[PDB]
Amino acid sequence: QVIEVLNKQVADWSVLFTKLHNFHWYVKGPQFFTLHEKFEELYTESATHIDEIAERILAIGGKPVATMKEYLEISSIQEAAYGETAEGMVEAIMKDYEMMLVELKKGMEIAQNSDDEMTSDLLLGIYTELEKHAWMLRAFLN
Amino acid sequence: QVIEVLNKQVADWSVLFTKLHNFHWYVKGPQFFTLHEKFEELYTESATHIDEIAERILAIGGKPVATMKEYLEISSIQEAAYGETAEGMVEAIMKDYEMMLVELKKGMEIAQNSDDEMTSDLLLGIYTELEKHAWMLRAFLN
Amino acid sequence: QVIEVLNKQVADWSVLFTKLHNFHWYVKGPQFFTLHEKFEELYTESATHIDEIAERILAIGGKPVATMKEYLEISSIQEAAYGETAEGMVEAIMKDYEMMLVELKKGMEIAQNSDDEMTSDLLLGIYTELEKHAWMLRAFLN
Amino acid sequence: QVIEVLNKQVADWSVLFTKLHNFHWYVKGPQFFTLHEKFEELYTESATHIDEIAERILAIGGKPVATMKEYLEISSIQEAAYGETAEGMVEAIMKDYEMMLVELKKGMEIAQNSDDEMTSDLLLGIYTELEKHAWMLRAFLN
Amino acid sequence: QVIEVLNKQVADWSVLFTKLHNFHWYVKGPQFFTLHEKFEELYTESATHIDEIAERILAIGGKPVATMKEYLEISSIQEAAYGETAEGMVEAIMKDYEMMLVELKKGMEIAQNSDDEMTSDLLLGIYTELEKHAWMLRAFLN
Amino acid sequence: QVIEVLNKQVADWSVLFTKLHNFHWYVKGPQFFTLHEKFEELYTESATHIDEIAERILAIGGKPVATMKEYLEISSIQEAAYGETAEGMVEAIMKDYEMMLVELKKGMEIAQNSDDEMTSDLLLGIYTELEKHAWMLRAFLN
Amino acid sequence: QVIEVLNKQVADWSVLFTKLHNFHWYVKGPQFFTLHEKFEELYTESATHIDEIAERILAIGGKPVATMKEYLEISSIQEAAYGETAEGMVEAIMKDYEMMLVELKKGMEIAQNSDDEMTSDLLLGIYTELEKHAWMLRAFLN
Amino acid sequence: QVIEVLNKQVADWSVLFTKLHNFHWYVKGPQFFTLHEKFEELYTESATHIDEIAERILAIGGKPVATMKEYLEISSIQEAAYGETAEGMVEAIMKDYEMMLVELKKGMEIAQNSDDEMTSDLLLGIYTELEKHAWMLRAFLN
Amino acid sequence: QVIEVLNKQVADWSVLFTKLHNFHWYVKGPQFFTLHEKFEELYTESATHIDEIAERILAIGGKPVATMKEYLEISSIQEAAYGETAEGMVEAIMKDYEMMLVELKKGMEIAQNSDDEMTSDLLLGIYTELEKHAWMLRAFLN
Amino acid sequence: QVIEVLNKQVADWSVLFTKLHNFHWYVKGPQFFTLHEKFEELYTESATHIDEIAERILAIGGKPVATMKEYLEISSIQEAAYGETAEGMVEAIMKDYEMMLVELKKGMEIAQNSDDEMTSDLLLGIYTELEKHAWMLRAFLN
Amino acid sequence: QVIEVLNKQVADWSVLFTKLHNFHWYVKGPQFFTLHEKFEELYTESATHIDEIAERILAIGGKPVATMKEYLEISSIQEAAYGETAEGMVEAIMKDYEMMLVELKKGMEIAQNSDDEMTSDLLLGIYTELEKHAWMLRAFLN
Amino acid sequence: QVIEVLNKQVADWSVLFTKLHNFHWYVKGPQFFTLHEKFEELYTESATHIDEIAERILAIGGKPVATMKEYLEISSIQEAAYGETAEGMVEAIMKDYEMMLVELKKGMEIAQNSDDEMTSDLLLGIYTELEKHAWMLRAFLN
Ligand SMILES: [Fe+3]
Ligand SMILES: [Fe+3]
Ligand SMILES: [Fe+3]
Ligand SMILES: [Fe+3]
Ligand SMILES: [Fe+3]
Ligand SMILES: [Fe+3]
Ligand SMILES: [Fe+3]
Ligand SMILES: [Fe+3]
Ligand SMILES: [Fe+3]
Ligand SMILES: [Fe+3]
Ligand SMILES: [Fe+3]
Ligand SMILES: [Fe+3]
Repeated sequence: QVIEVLNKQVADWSVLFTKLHNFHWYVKGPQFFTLHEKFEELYTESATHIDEIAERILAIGGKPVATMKEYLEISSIQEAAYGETAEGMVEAIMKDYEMMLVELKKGMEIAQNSDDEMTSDLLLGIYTELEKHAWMLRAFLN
Repeated sequence: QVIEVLNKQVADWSVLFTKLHNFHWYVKGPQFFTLHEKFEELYTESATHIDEIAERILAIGGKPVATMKEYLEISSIQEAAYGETAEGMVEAIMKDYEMMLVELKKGMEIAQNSDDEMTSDLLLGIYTELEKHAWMLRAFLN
Repeated sequence: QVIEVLNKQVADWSVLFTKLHNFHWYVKGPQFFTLHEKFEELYTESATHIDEIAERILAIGGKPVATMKEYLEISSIQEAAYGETAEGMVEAIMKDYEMMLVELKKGMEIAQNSDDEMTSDLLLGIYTELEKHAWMLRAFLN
Repeated sequence: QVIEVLNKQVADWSVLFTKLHNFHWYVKGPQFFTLHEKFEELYTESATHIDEIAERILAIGGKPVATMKEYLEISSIQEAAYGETAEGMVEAIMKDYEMMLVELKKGMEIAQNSDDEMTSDLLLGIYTELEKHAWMLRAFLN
Repeated sequence: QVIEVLNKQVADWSVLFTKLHNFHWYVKGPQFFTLHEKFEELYTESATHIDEIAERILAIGGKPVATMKEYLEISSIQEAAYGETAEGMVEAIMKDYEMMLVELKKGMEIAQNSDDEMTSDLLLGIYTELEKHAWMLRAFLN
Repeated sequence: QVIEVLNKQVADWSVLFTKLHNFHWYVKGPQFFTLHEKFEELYTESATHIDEIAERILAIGGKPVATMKEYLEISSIQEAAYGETAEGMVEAIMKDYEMMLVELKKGMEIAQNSDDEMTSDLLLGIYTELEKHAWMLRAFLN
Repeated sequence: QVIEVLNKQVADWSVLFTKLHNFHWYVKGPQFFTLHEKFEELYTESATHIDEIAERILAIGGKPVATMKEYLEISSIQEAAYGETAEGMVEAIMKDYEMMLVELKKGMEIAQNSDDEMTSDLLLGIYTELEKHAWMLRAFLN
Repeated sequence: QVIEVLNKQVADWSVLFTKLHNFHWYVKGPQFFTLHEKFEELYTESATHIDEIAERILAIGGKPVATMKEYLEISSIQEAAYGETAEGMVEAIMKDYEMMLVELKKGMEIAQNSDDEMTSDLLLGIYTELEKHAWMLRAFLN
Repeated sequence: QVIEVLNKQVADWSVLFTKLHNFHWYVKGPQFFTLHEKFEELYTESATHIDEIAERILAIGGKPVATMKEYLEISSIQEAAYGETAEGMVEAIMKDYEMMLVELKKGMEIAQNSDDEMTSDLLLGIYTELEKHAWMLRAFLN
Repeated sequence: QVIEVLNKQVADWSVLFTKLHNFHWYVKGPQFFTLHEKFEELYTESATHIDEIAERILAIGGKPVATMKEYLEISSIQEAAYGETAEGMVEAIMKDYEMMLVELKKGMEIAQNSDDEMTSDLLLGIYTELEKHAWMLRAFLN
Repeated sequence: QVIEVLNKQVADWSVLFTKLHNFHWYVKGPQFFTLHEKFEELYTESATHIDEIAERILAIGGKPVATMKEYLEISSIQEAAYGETAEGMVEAIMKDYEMMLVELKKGMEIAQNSDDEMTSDLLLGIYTELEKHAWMLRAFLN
Repeated sequence: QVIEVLNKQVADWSVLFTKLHNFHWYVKGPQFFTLHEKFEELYTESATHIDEIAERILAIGGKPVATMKEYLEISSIQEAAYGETAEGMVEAIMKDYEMMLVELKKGMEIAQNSDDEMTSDLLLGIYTELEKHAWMLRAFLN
């Protein structure tokens, strides 16, 4: 179902939320201030997705996963490991975003196949959002 | 340590964050709109605590817990079981808040004993905050 | 005199101010939040009237009553009444407003008769204000 | 033509506009304030659609229907009947929204078939909007 | 009754609302932008009147007409015929406003006669509003 | 005519505008700052009246006087002899306001007699405005 | 009890509210404007305290006094005899504030003794507030 | 003296103020709205100049002219001229602005010669302002 | 590639940016103010497109053209020729927009064919934007 | 050098900053509130100058003095002896401002002579600023 | 002519606008975010200059260059070559700004010589602006 | 006395104010912009403390030190130190903050001992503030 695509999104984003807080809290170096900031911007966005998506499946008669327990057993995002570097962190969520772009494309496919371009449009937005981030994060590194 | 009091706070608040979203998403009845709203207000506040507290222990040389995994193994808050009632939900977090008031009083005790009224002050604020909520939540029911 | 009409208004509104706070503080039930709010809106309005009217008689050479003592001995609004219901409270100030509409019409009569449509206009405004409230309050009940 | 899909939207929304005012004005009960409010929110949105859609067909060389007379002979929304209940009203427009989701899907079909995903995108938005409302309205009831 | 004066106002304004949208949508010429704008300003105002008036009669125990059907059988405003001119449109609603000034004066008469200067005051405001418009609209032409 | 009452208002206010600037510029003493300010507040208000009134007579088919020349030959306000005192200035415009209250009452009389309570309402507002000022100005002195 | 300390605060502040309005209305002299203003600032603050405190005792299971009648029989603030001086008024509430500082210190003592530094913190704030005012009020005089 | 240059500015601007109101009030045609607006923008600007300049000479020990009487006997700006065209009006103040540019250049000359580039700078600003207007006004015509 | 579609957009928009400034600067007539304004609105929008598009191709691994030199050798928009009329200018960019709608449709085709509805969505937006403008610009003329 | 003129400005303003705080803190009398305020306004302005000037010399390759030590050995402003009068304070900084006008004129001379009208322009602004203050301060006294 | 100085400014700024976008888009490294931002700030400012200057010459009877074609054949700014470094870019526009300071000084010379300190003042501002930037840009490097 | 603790705070903060400006002005490197900014944020905060503390001792009958002269002879903060590194500066005030935490703890001790938890609370706030900064500053380095 599409509800499953969405529910995995919920789980993933929920993980990102915490993971971004971690990086928000543990980042260090001459890029502290700028990165401390960026991550808060990112988890704020993550929180937005969590509610929209949930309310989306909620709008299509689905039941959104709503326990960290479930999130953990369904999310494919690997939580923080600590000790990460400032660059490590940027590198880390950047990969996370990219690995999510694929799951999204797949998600729009099935959404469209289940005659639900509405949900597809929602997903398309997130896709556009992350793609821009990936570029800036990448440019920060490369 | 005080860091432990704070880190349990972080874990508890993190759980509340998700639990409040759950109620935000699953609430029903003629109190929908007003309760759908209130819960969002509450998880927004919860998110504030998560960062202040974390950054507090972070300011006192501690290392904030930052994985849902840890949160789950340390929080004392019961993750939402489904199918609750609108009143059930209100009743539910109301109890959660009250059970937290006690842990807070204890938390200020030790904070003060460890010569740290700063952290105690932080905790005192949350206490005041929840007490008001408990009253309003309670008055909503009783 | 017109000053007497106005001074009774002052007294009445002053009582309403406190009475609305009481209801603001003691209301209970599933209408808590919405009614807790409405009453604050109402006593805020009441406070507005208290100053305009006072400053009105003050603008027409009068001397505004300014002690709770006098208010009590001149206001015709009940007050107190502790164990009141949420509906009881709505029902209560709704009647208070209606009983004030009459005193207002009378007040505009004498204001006009004393060649003071200015004060009449001021009173007319309050009249319009209360009439709308009465309707909403009433619709809330009926 | 697509212009016809849009023009029916215009008519429908125009009806909703008035119908929502009716409910805005005639609603009663302990849900007054909250529902009095919600309906105004809804007719404000309806008014938005009326202008966008009109200006859309206007942008694609069409001529928007612009008389209540025509609206009445083309809209499929059944105007108010009075006597409705607070729940009745919520139940009423909720059904109206759902019956409009179908007409929209159909509308996007033909839009796409006439090589106009632009108009389809416009319609898709309204679809998403109503779907969320339907859920909240529904949750209010069920 | 006064309720009848008001209800005709509601009907008239409701018609103006649509008629102003029509002109908003169909206007053309070097005065497009400025007139496209002005009409939107005007139908926004019209919508304000619709609700105030309705809520007025609603505040005086009346029942506001709330169907386009009734509006059509009671309004005295001519629904826009198409093909008008930019000047034609300005000329058109300008006359509409003037024809309304008379009905208003009459309306205040009866309002006053029925001991209701409140409603008269409401009507007086609209009068003042339209008179200014008529002048500007007129000056635009003459 | 009523146009004559209004046109005298225009002239008077126009004079006040300049006279208030004079006091704004020439005031001195320990009340400088507070009075320097108050006068600017007053001439700003004066400017408001000049336009409303003008546009009022303009709305009732009249032709507003629009030359300082005419203003001078029709206004009854005493231009500012120079060298006044801070108290003198306050005392000065206070008298001007009071002398205008009378002309206003007269103005509303004729407005009403000419079946124009609209203009009367406009004038009524100014009356209310000045009466308050007079009190504050007076209290400043007495 | 602490509830009694708070309830006396409520009563005192309620009296201050009216007493400050009195001074707001009856003040005179070259300090009119500045003092007319200051008092309004003060009674606005007073109103804030009335609600916080009430809602505080309300949060700790207490029942806030809510009738002017009770206020009068419990407040220790001297209602305003009439005819005071501008300086008299400043001198008057300044003393009132100082006499309240003592009751507050006492209030924090018992709050702390009853293991309620929360309420103590609330009271501490008011203390800080008044102390600053006292200085400015004093400096205004001395 | 420089005070004389400035005082003529004051007088001129004062005249412009009224003259712009006249045009604001008597303009007509298809350019009504846009010109009705522009003139108000212009007299608002004029009022700004009147106070800055006055306060400028006031800052350099001068005494600003402050009576319409003096303004009339010193200003070089025409005034009156009733039956003027929309274009006539634009053409009219445009010439007024240009004739002021010359007086300004002269004014900066003497200001500089009297070792007062401060006043010169002030004047320079107005110059720049008017030059832009002249262009737009001109482009409106040509 | 899609990058080529986007890069031509960049070039085109960059040209429009300058061309719109030209019209912004050289426009004349009784439509000056309104058209002077509109063009600034348009080049502001153009600038928006330039950055979004660039950053879009930048997000899809492309390299955005970034020299006026390249813009000139790739854009299909014909720069201004001066001497244009107010109507000429409106007529001019109106055609430019329409000629761009076609290039856009083509652009979405290839975007979709290269499995990139993201970019297609971006382009779709611009399409909708221009279509509305074309209508208003057209209505201004016809 | 010009850097020396600027650096003396920095020192002077730095002294003013503290001196204005002193007056802000020690002022007394019936002018307390208004003067308490004015001084804060002034030291806020002073702080602005300190940074602009510093950053100015910083922009012209200079090195801004940045220690209170240096400020003291170079500033020509008389630190505040204690116990001044309210009028004394006003009189005090007023003289300080005037004594600075001269140093500024001199400063613009050398700035211009060193082919740096940029810095001169900066200084010119401060000059204009202080001149206005001097007048108001003076008018407050005289 | 002065028009020529200004028109070269227009051309130069126009080039800077694009060149700054280039750097905005192609910058990379740990300074990405901060520099990506700064450049946008800079091209925003550049765009401001383009219009002010153009409108300046437009105000002095000149005809502003308005084609990228002309810009290219008259600007002295080197269009970005690709592959620069983050530092390279900063170094690059920093030099551009400095090379512009000289052309500006020359520009004010001739402006002054042609009796046009107005335009000189305009140019002086830009000078001040760039000088500050150069310092910050420089400090970023050195 | 407590006044002495506070007065040292005043002196210290006053020094910090200047010292932070120095760093604000002399910082260099790839961290320029971000550090140039941070320091301004810090001295703005410092200025806040200077006034609160002063006004605090002022509220407790004390007399705040108010001359740079005294500041210098009582502050324990270094100052000067010209050729400092970007990191050096961060390292520098970070140590300053930490050395202030100790003086603050001591300060709260004596405040509490002198029965003044009010002042203690004020100090507690600053403590919390600095502790957070120290962490961020530290994380920036380590
Ligand atoms: Fe939500
Ligand atoms: Fe944070
Ligand atoms: Fe008041
Ligand atoms: Fe529209
Ligand atoms: Fe309504
Ligand atoms: Fe006007
Ligand atoms: Fe409350
Ligand atoms: Fe002024
Ligand atoms: Fe960008
Ligand atoms: Fe700075
Ligand atoms: Fe422009
Ligand atoms: Fe202060």
